[PDB]
Amino acid sequence: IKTSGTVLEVGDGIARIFGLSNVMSGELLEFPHGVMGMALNLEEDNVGAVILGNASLIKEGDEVRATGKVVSVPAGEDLLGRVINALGDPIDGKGEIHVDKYMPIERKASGIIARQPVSEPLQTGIKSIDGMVPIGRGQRELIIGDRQTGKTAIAIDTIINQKGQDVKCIYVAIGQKRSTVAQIYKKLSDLGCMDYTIIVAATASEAAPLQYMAPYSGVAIGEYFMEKGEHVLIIYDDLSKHAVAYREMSLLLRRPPGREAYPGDVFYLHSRLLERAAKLSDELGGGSITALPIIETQAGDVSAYIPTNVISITDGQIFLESQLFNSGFRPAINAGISVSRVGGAAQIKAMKQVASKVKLELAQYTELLTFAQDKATKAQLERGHRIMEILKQPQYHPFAVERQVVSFYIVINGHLDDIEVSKVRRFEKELLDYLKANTNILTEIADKKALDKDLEEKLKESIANFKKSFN
Amino acid sequence: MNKGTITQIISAVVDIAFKDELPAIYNALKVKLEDKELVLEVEQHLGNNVVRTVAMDSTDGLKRGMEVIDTGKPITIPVGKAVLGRILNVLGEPVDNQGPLNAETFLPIHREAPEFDDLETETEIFETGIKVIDLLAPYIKGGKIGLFGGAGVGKTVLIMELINNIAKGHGGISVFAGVGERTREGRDLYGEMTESGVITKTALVYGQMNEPPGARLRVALTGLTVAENFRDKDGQDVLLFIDNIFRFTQAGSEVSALLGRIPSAVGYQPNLATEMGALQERITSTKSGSITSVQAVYVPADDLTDPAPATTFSHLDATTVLSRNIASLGIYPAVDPLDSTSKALSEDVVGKEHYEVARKVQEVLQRYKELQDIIAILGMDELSDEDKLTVSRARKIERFFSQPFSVAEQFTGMEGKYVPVKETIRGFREILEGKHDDIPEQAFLYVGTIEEAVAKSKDLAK
Amino acid sequence: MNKGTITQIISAVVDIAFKDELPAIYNALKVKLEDKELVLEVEQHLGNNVVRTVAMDSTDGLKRGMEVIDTGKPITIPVGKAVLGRILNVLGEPVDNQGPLNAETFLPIHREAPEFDDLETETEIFETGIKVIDLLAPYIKGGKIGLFGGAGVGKTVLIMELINNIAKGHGGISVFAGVGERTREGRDLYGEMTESGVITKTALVYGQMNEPPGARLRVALTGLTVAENFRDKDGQDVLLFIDNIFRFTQAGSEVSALLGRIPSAVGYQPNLATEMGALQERITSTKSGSITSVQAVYVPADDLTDPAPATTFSHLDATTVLSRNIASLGIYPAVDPLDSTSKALSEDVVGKEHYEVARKVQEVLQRYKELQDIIAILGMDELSDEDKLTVSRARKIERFFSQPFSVAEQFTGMEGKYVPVKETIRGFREILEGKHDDIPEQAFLYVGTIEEAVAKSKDL
Ligand SMILES: Nc1ncnc2c1ncn2[C@@H]1O[C@H](COP(=O)(O)OP(=O)(O)OP(=O)(O)O)[C@@H](O)[C@H]1O
Ligand SMILES: Nc1ncnc2c1ncn2[C@@H]1O[C@H](COP(=O)(O)OP(=O)(O)O)[C@@H](O)[C@H]1O
Ligand SMILES: Nc1ncnc2c1ncn2[C@@H]1O[C@H](COP(=O)(O)OP(=O)(O)O)[C@@H](O)[C@H]1O
Ligand SMILES: [Mg+2]
Ligand SMILES: [Mg+2]
Ligand SMILES: [Mg+2]
Repeated sequence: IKTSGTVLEVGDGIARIFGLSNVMSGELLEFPHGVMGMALNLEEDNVGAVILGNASLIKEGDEVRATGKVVSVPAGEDLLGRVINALGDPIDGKGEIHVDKYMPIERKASGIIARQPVSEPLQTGIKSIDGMVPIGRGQRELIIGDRQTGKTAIAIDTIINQKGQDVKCIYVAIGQKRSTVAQIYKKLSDLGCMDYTIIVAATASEAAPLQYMAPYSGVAIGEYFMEKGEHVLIIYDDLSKHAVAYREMSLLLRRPPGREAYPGDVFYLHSRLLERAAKLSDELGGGSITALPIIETQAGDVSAYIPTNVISITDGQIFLESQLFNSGFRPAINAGISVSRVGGAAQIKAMKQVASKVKLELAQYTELLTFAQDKATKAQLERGHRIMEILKQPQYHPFAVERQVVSFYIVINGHLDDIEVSKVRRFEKELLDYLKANTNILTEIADKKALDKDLEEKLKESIANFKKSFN
Repeated sequence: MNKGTITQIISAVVDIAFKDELPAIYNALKVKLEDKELVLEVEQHLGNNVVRTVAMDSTDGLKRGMEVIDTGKPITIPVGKAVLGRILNVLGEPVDNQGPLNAETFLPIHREAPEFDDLETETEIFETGIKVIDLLAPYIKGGKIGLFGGAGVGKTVLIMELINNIAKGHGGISVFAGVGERTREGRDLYGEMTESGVITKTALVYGQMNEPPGARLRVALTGLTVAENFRDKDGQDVLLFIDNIFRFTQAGSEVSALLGRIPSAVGYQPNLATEMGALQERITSTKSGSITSVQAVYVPADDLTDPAPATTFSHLDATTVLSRNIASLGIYPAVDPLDSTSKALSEDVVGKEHYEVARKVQEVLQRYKELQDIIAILGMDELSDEDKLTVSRARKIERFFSQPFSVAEQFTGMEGKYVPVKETIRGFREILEGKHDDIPEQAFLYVGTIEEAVAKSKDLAK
Repeated sequence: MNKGTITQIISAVVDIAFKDELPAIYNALKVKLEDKELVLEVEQHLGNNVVRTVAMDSTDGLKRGMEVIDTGKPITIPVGKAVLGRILNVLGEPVDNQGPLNAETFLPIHREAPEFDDLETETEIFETGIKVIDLLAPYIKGGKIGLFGGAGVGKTVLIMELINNIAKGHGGISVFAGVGERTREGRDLYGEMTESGVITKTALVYGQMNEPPGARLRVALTGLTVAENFRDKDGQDVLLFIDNIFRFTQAGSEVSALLGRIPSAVGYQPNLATEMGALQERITSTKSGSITSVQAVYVPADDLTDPAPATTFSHLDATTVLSRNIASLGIYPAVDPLDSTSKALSEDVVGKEHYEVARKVQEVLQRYKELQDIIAILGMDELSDEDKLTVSRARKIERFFSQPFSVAEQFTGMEGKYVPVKETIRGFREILEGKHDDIPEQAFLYVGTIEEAVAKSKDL
């Protein structure tokens, strides 16, 4: 036997195969009934290979052919606006995709010289993020929080505010419910943000190897655009489930357990995936691929094995606490723990000019709030409440970068301190209407991407006269 | 055809060796045990033409080298209208007597879940009658509902109320699936079903505590297989009730050890996620029909971080968490108003007033929970006047969520009061705005409407 | 031609069998791959002329029954003049596309640790420019420095500053070792290095997150072996920066399981102390020359009881523990003054004016921590007049510790400020003497010298 063999043992979605003399590691295997596999454990005599999908069909004796190919995903511009599985086959149920190139699933991340420093913002359109925890193109930013804290809410809200900004989007649903994936598909296509977006789906019903591959397949499709020299925004929802799939594979393949029963290389699993996200140098196009991984904590337990793993890999993180979410602060972001390791490098100059101290002020305000249960502090605490009311914003309503700058200006420079706290949310709404209609200086801010002496004095006056009547 | 011999037995697992042809996975084998025959289910192909099989009944009596025959197909069950108003076994057999079934069609247990695009997107709620649920975590038609609760916090009681509110006075078909819970409840229900007259339209399947692991595992499916048939063949909207789905995932761990799998966290099976997905994704509303599933989830040692309850959360459109702290405080239904959430709670679906009020009470209750640490060691007198009013309102709102249940009428000795969604939002609004600050907090327990709350306050004065 | 052949492959762990003569442990094996060679390092002798190895790159492609060749010695690397200003990998090959490396001499990365006789009692300090450190935990010339912290606490940024302060200003060569951290940060350093002109006087070895286990394991030894050469052969002053020395241990644990090792406490390799001890003892100053090792240490989930940091602590002379509690307040560098230690904080070394204020500071802060329970629940209102002042003074010194960093102008949005040991001591001494009880505590946040802090109060 050469590039073939027979199954001497099968069960639980793995198969020990005899023969396959010159089968390479991570090779795509072909079984009867048109089901696929993947050789991983190349032992002395047998070959431990995991089966993708219909494992129940296989039984002892079945002949197995070796393709002599690494598992690869079909990548093209044709995919945009369509739903895909792990392998690349379309599960949208509306036609078929045709691609120019075939890209591999597993592949090393770029080198040191290959990259260049990130220095161009990926605008989420969320004031509390883009202001004090900004994200740049090529960055990796974790969205970590408990169940039902608004993790996916931030993920999609980001996608929503990439219409016209000319950035491809990839939502990788890992170990999710098909019912939930459908809800996503609709809301995106309803808002008309689907035609520059892809969805990779490896739902709970699908086998572990397909869940395992899902994010690696997702990023490979991203690399296609990156290499060509285009900006991408991949999203992994979520790596905490991705890990459990890899746990399933390993413990069945008889790769021994570690902490929380997870195998040895569950760091390396997410390390090589997230590292793959980067910004390349101008020599290789300058094409980016920003990654937003998601993690699901258990009762706020970040000491857990995977949550801690991912935090140490990424270029910062965003923390969501139900203590805020229930308190009526959406999106429920904790500024204290949330950090961005790129900083103001991935911000427009106008944004840096307003939202620099805002993080520190809020962190200090958080402390002094516990004490209030001096008159200089009584002023600081008043600004504290007001800042937060602005950082609070609804879902499916992402702000443009110009609208954010003015929102931070009014509170920071102290044009919001002589009105009621309840009405500050309404104040900024009416101001953005008044400034868009009358002054037409938002279009200037967007073009200039800075605060001139003119613009600041225009605001100074146009805000002053707006306070002629309070509603 | 395809007859084999038993090589070795190990409690609930049996290894069989076939000479010629080997049966596919999930195939039904049969052995001629003393008097009655036993049904086994093949799982793994070991080698040397041997297969490892999990038994559907007690293996006590099985000798080494006994004869066993392959059916060829998986375990197939009587499916359709014949089953209605009759309690079924794991194998699909009638255990109610009353003659054999009038089975026309048959259908296998193990069948793949509905693929993407066969699914349908529907986001319409329906009032349950229960105040805490209808406001905060409203259930969705054609959705998967989850009832999380520790040992004896009123999760079975809650189901029995929901079937009483929904399935009682509605034309749709129903399905119930007893999985590893009390056999007492089986007789209690079957009696209450017949005497009420709901029995006719609904169908029952049972595999309770007494049943071995293999049984408790597969019963979850057979009932679902029956529920699937009605959304597919007839194309009719059906309701599925399960108690308790945990006992299915539990059974897995008992078997997994014997199948020789390396245990994961807390000695569970390593394929916990997929084994559950291969079931939970099958319970879904398609285009052809629509299934509204309401399944109860046991939380072992009140530990929701436990991987069995932990993973189930990601299969649900609405979830109602039951806390022991609430039950112990003397409030039923013991629904945590902060931990319980539903996907439907959005301005899109429930409107403005519903959403605005729901988020407000959450904000108030959250603040009460925040200050609950300080009050415990010091007292109510210390916290500021601003907080004082929010705490007093919270305690009333918390106690107002309690209401008497029709099922627990014999228990509580009170007429269980169904409250419509529109009258609940009216109440929590009036309490929030502070128009019922004059009423004591002991006039909100087991009331229902706000009109009845003030009536209880006047009843005191007399 | 001491040829062998692969028997079985399991991820990074590859088993190989040799016909006649078997290769010794730790030596490098090469295998022919499509348009490239892969490097494996033998670790164990299984039996029947079979040996278990660990690949230095991904094993996706290896087939059973391929031609493997034995070099008959460990991973020998370039070292000397040539490596300066060049980015090297685990195998010492250049990864900067700046032409090939033509090196003067070639060492193996597996070397013996220097014996008891070879060491020397230096114990003389140098100032950093950072107030918190050089006061409460001063660093030692040719000593062993370590920076403990979790993730997002600010230990990478701290190394970057130490390089900016020390390695840029002072002469002599240096060596940075990127051991299994972010590749982004690699390019970010390389960018700052070339613009600053330090690149010429430094050699960079890398083996980042994206690299497999074997790489992240033995990369530390490559960067170490470069530094070993410079202290002995050349005889020049060396600065060895490593980030992160946890990832060395981590790489060990990944593979450990597949090498047939039973897992020890909290799922580490059972030979955690000796594996680390073998590498750490090798990083030292000697009679023939001295190296100043500044190696950052990750703290899994801020847990100092975790083995990886617990066994590391022993090896370091000066330890700068970073607390997330302090980072949460938003005062970088978030150094814990109670947990930070140095063997150089003694009357002998820094005199008694230094030593006494350093402790008196720690004494005040320890009292504040005790009283922090009371003010939380009962409040400041219910607190003695004697203690009230030792709270406010403690809060001011806590906030004065924070200073703006040159590298962290991108974060803080302020020009970074160096502060010498003299100016630091006087500043804190003046707060203890109760002089600046007039100046609010907000006026100490991210300020260089006390002179500036007193000014800032009225400035705003
Ligand atoms: N900025 C916001 N404003 C208002 N509501 C929000 C906001 N963000 C999230 N929500 C609401 O919070 C709920 C939970 O959001 P989401 O499902 O994104 O969180 P999640 O943690 O990803 O959920 P799951 O844990 O089920 O995956 C949703 O019903 C959504 O409507
Ligand atoms: N809605 C309710 N009203 C009053 N009492 C209840 C209610 N639900 C539960 N109880 C009390 O708690 C017990 C537990 O009910 P049960 O549904 O068996 O809990 P579980 O199914 O979680 O074990 C009941 O016997 C009853 O005494
Ligand atoms: N000197 C400093 N000044 C201000 N902020 C800092 C400083 N050092 C670190 N930080 C903060 O911490 C983050 C960087 O921490 P990092 O060096 O990555 O720590 P670690 O190596 O433990 O992950 C930045 O985003 C920044 O906000
Ligand atoms: Mg989500
Ligand atoms: Mg029960
Ligand atoms: Mg770091």
